[PDB]
Amino acid sequence: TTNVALVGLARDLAARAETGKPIRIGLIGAGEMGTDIVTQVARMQGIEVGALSARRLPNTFKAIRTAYGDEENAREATTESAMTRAIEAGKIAVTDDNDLILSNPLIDVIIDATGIPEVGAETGIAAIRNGKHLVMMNVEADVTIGPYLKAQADKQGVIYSLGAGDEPSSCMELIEFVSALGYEVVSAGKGKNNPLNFDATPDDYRQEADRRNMNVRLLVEFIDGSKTMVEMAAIANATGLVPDIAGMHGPRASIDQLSHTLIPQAEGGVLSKSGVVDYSIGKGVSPGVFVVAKMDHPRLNERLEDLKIGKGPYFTFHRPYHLTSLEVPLTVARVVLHGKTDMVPLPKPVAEVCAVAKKDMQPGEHLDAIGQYCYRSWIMTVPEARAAKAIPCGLLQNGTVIAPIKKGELITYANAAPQPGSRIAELRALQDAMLG
Amino acid sequence: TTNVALVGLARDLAARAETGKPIRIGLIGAGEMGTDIVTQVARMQGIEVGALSARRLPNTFKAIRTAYGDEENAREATTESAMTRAIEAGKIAVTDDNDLILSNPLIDVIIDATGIPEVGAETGIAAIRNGKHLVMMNVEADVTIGPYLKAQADKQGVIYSLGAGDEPSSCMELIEFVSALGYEVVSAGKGKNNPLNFDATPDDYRQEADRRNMNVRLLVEFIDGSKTMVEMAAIANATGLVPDIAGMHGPRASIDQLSHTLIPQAEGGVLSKSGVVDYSIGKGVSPGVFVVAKMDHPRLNERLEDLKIGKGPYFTFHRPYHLTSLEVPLTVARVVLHGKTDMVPLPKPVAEVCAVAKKDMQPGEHLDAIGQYCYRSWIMTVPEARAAKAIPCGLLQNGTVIAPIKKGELITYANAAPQPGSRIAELRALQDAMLG
Ligand SMILES: O=CN(O)CCCP(=O)(O)O
Ligand SMILES: [Mg+2]
Ligand SMILES: [Mg+2]
Repeated sequence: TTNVALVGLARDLAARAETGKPIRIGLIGAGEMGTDIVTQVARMQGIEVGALSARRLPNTFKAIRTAYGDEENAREATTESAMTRAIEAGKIAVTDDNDLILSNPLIDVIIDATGIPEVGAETGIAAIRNGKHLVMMNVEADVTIGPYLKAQADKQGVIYSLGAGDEPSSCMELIEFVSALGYEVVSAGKGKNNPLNFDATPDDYRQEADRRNMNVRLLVEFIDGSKTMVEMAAIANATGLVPDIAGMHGPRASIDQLSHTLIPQAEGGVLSKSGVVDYSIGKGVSPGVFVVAKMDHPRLNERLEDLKIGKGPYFTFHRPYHLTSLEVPLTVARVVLHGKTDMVPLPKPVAEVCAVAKKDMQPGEHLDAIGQYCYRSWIMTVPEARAAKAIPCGLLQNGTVIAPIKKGELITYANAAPQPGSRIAELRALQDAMLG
Repeated sequence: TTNVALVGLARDLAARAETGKPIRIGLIGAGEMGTDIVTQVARMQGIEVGALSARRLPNTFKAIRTAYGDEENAREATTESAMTRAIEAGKIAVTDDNDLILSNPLIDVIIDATGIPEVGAETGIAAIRNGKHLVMMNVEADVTIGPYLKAQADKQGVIYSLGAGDEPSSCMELIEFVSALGYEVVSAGKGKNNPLNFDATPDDYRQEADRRNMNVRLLVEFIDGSKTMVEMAAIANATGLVPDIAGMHGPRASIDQLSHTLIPQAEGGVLSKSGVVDYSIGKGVSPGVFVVAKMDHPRLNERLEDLKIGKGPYFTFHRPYHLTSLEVPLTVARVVLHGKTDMVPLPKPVAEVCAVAKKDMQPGEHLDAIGQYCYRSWIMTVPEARAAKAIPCGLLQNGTVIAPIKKGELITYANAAPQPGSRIAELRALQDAMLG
């Protein structure tokens, strides 16, 4: 199929296949991301989906039919013996009970692809308790309780990673390159073609969501900035880069303008200092990620100028693609074959994803969910978040409004209360104790 | 300096530095590329230049003065005991005797940065004979005798690699990624901003060479196509990708047109078949390298289209930079720390860099050198090369014309004779005997 000789990670995956025992993924969630992963794995060597769960059993069969064209690879399992039988018979065992997957002895690595943060919290800690590696796609959960999950993974001798293919992990590839070379990372982040619309709600997008089948919440959280705030917080929390101002600058800049824009004001850009996470509004940046780096030696500056990388001392490194869920099996391969993580949070977070009201709300109302009507994410430094008593955005779904809140106002422990009994609130309390 | 926490390779280098015994490079050649490597290593952790040689000892001191601003780090050594003392004192030992570097017990890896293929052949086999890893920057030598060097490296238990940062090795990063994902590699290569000029000579470039203080042969070999032929042959001989036609198509195509141009004729492109090395003439491809890949599943096509990566089933993956000599220390780090090569030739070459005359020549004339007046490189498949009895281009410097040759004609064992005594012709004979 590939037309090429096997090299690097491809060759390692071919050698694994030759052992007769593939790397086996337990995949939790059969929606769009999950369905993508089944499809992607079916063309790789040495890596298989052993079992697939969803809240409703029909969805597992649906994912598998979309991947293969029919449901013949699927076999329902309601017990461990049935599941292990199915896997050894070369079937994908399907179930609506996540615990059968999380506890099966043949499963090497867990991927949660449900897009539900509370669920990413629940399944993540259970995967670690059961002695399985854990590949996290729920960035909303990672930026809330990632440090805690990583510490628990270390105690059990397993690996925790964000999955490759999304902007934060793609951007870590560039960051590792620039910093291994000893260069200053001035700014890093992602682009957007068009201005954000912070007032967006599902009323503006229901029509498009319906025609494209897709979850209207995704459009909304994309357009209102929330996903951008979350992705940039994950980069910050893995590096020590910080937002320069709450919400970031988000200037207008094409790909060719980043290196004169997301740089210090002293050198003509918009930043108060070097070492930031930010994003741009303009052409040619998306669908990838970037790092603006500085050169510290005149010879290195000259060499990059001769190669037409730019005009120094600031230079833009672009990765012009990210394939989302399709890259996540490469993380699985590196984790199991090489014992390497693609991306972990630092022990001490430097940014918090906070939230701002999208409309006026009164005491007794409930906050809804990201990508809906009540609030949108807003990145702050930890010290500014704490000073303002901001509630982490991952805690807010179905939270209670306790004092009047006006449009544009920060959501805080003074004006709202999270549902106290969430797994995610419980794990975040444990994280806060561990840090203190 | 970097503004970021240590991750990945950057972390592995810092951990090496904490052992107090850095990875030590033996660097042969104090000119431009060698001076770049001294400068670049000086900003990194865990890796140092232990020793540096040049034909004329003053040029070692000159390279050191450029990198550091003074010669305090240099110490002259003409014996093993003096070189080892200098390295232990934290100096870069400088010498005019390559054999001292090739045989010093404290040197881990050899890099030949002279740009002379004969010397890359000579120091290459010597490095391997002395039990040292070998990073080759001389792509002209690698395409001539690489399979032999690789086989001898394997016999000695050391690693052979092309150095990162040049088009062939940068392109291998993309090929590894697409092929690990199970995707079809349709075409791979590099771009040039402007059309080739096959008739170029140093007469045309002496003013640019003079004002840029650079070797006029490098401009000529760039413009007349020779460097592109060599670089594409390296990719082909590492992958099994082949030139579609002798010389390659080299169509007019911007970055945004690659995926409708370097694809099969049946789908509107220029190629007779999928699985090729080629290049483009047009805007936005250089500096950098590309792979055109094909999707063979509707869901994968649909995901790449929704991400705006292109319109399927063909998609362009671009790495919009390559830093030349600056990335070579990354190869050195991967080789020593992880035992991984960045790029090796396959055991059976599929392409040959041959040569065509730039002017009419008479029996008894000598061929000059690449980037001068007499000849320019031209990629062919191995079977076509053999059928024409073509001489590998790397063997031709100072060769003798034995039958009349017309401008544009292939140089073959029927109309020319290499200098027989070269280490490079001697090693090539051994490669041919190994492959017989
Ligand atoms: O991984 C994919 N994305 O982040 C796309 C979400 C749209 P945005 O880039 O507008 O937040
Ligand atoms: Mg994303
Ligand atoms: Mg090159």
